[PDB]
Amino acid sequence: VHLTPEEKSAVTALWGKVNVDEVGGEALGRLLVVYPWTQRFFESFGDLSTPDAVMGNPKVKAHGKKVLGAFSDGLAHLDNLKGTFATLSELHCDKLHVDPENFRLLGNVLVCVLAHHFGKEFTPPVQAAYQKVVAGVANALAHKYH
Amino acid sequence: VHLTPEEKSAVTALWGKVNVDEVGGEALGRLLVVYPWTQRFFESFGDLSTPDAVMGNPKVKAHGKKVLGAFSDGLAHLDNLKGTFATLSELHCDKLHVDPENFRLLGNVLVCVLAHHFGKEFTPPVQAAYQKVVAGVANALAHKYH
Amino acid sequence: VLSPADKTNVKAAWGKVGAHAGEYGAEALERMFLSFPTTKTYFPHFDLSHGSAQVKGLGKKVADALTNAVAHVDDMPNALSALSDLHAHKLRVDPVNFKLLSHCLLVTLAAHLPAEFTPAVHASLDKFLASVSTVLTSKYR
Amino acid sequence: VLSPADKTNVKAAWGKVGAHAGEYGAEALERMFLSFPTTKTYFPHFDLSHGSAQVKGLGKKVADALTNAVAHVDDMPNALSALSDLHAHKLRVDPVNFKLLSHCLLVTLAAHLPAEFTPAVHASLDKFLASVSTVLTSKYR
Ligand code: HEM
Ligand code: HEM
Ligand code: HEM
Ligand code: HEM
Repeated sequence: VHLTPEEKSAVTALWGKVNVDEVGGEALGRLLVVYPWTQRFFESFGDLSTPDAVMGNPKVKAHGKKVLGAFSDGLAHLDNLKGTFATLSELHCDKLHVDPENFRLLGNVLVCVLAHHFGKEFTPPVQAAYQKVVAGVANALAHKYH
Repeated sequence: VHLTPEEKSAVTALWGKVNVDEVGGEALGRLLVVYPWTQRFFESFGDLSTPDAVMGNPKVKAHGKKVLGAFSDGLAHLDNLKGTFATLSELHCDKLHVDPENFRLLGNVLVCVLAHHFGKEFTPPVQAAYQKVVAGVANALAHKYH
Repeated sequence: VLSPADKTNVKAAWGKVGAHAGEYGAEALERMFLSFPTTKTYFPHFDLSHGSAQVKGLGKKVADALTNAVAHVDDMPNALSALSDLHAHKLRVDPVNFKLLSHCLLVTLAAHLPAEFTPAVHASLDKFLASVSTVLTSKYR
Repeated sequence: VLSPADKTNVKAAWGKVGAHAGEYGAEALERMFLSFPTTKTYFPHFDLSHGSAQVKGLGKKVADALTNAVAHVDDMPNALSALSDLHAHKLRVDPVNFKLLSHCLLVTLAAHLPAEFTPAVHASLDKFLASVSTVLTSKYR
């Protein structure tokens, strides 16, 4: 994926304001609520019975923090997403067998979370830059299927 | 994409029996009939009003022959599909803006055409080998979107 | 299948959107054009630049269709029948593209509805737009 | 929306399939497992190898569900309601996977129906399996 300098600027400027202890949990939780089949992979997380239970579930927050850490790592290596995500690709594809469509869904959920958090600041060009990023991460995470 | 020697054997053995003057036309026609939004890209082909008109349309047959030629070229370069499809990727992505989901659909249509033509010979393992191939061609054709 | 709670949530969100619906429709379209450039090919006769009267006009119509769906939520196939004919038969809109605009509609609502865009309402809105998309792609022949 | 011609075509194809329906269901499943290995994870308690009694048994049930849909084609949401509950709520089947099995069902019919699998009937069958898939994915909550 190829981000222009203006797109890189848009992405990094916003990301610097992200609360990295919360946003990942927020995105993972919303994934589990909005696309409930994904709960299949998180049976050990316990109570996922209601939206409030999901969002307040400490393991959801903890795991989301790890997910976001990986997005941050991609943001720092936009020109080598494949290598950055290589070991995670083996995990999600070879070991977990998550359908890669769900990588796209999570990315789009993150985009919704950023829009909710930043409001008017999350402009259409800023979103477009972020869509390139999350598409890139999804494609890299899915490399073992390719 | 990585085909085993047994998968390569399955694919090449069947392909040697394919009528390359017809099968591409058959796959392209069925694409236009089954997924009619694709007709959007072939307005100049003339009469596409009925299945019979589509299948008997000489431009559909002629164009399908070219498509199949590209599949054949991929079959001869299974370990370098990206390079093989580079110029076609620029055409379909950068110039035509075809959504890459349709590359998957055409591949699956080709698989149905092969199943129809070969019957019991198109076994489940043979199909599985072909699915790797058409997924690979679709991913390579879609590289400019990545 | 939209549940009673989903219908409540969707009605609540669109109530808050209120009279900004048209503007938000235009914004969602712009987000789609910028984020997913393949979608632009359906609009060769549009100027898609920011502030375009044509995008604004279409945004109003899109919003009107969605509001019609909300208002007749238990009869959406009938309500959107003419629009499903248009998008499938005449426009030949790739079904994939409905997911793209649906996402951009959610993003737009999220960017304008701090209090309302809860995870539950997010889920309800996604189901609603999936239902609309299902009707709008039901007429390919 | 299945047209009168679609319903005719689908009834005609399944008529020819006749009593092989169960066997074909099993075959379609095997094709799915081999072609799309991610699908195998739903069946950890199955032996998925060729000739498996469990795959055969499930193939019969799948065929029975499809025949029920054909037989009540204008009432498919009702006919398949219990199955849609099962696949969404209990099994948590990823909606993507319905397209995979649908494709494998078409391939199986194509491999067994030389005369019947015309482009028109192919199109009708695809619409029918898309309709079934739509019902089976309507119950996520
Ligand atoms: C962009 C998309 C995604 C990213 C960046 C991501 C990232 C991560 C990370 C960083 C971990 C921690 C791995 C470790 O402990 O070293 C993880 C684990 C895991 N992920 Fe994801 N993930 C994504 C999508 C998904 C999706 C969509 C699912 C299921 C729907 C999923 C299921 C899991 C599971 C079940 C684990 C735990 C694996 C284990 O501990 O054995 N992931 N992921
Ligand atoms: C695996 C999938 C596909 C392959 C291998 C393929 C291959 C080809 C080939 C070999 C050509 C001839 C290019 C030339 O004249 O040098 C072509 C042209 C074309 N293709 Fe495809 N194609 C695929 C999918 C599609 C799909 C799904 C669509 C639309 C739904 C499409 C639309 C077109 C159009 C409109 C042209 C003519 C371009 C022009 O002459 O300006 N293609 N393709
Ligand atoms: C929520 C989904 C959608 C809704 C509610 C919707 C609604 C509408 C409405 C109300 C119109 C105006 C019809 C008229 O003027 O008679 C329209 C036109 C149109 N739509 Fe959509 N639409 C949706 C999705 C899409 C998508 C995904 C695309 C393509 C990417 C698309 C492409 C078009 C085009 C090309 C026109 C004609 C514009 C013109 O030439 O004036 N629509 N749509
Ligand atoms: C045309 C689409 C489908 C039809 C008609 C269908 C039908 C059925 C039927 C009739 C049963 C037996 C229910 C019972 O025993 O009470 C079943 C079970 C099951 N299905 Fe499906 N199904 C479809 C698609 C799928 C897909 C795509 C998947 C996953 C990839 C799936 C996964 C399962 C699983 C895991 C079971 C339970 C098997 C067991 O534990 O005994 N189904 N399905």
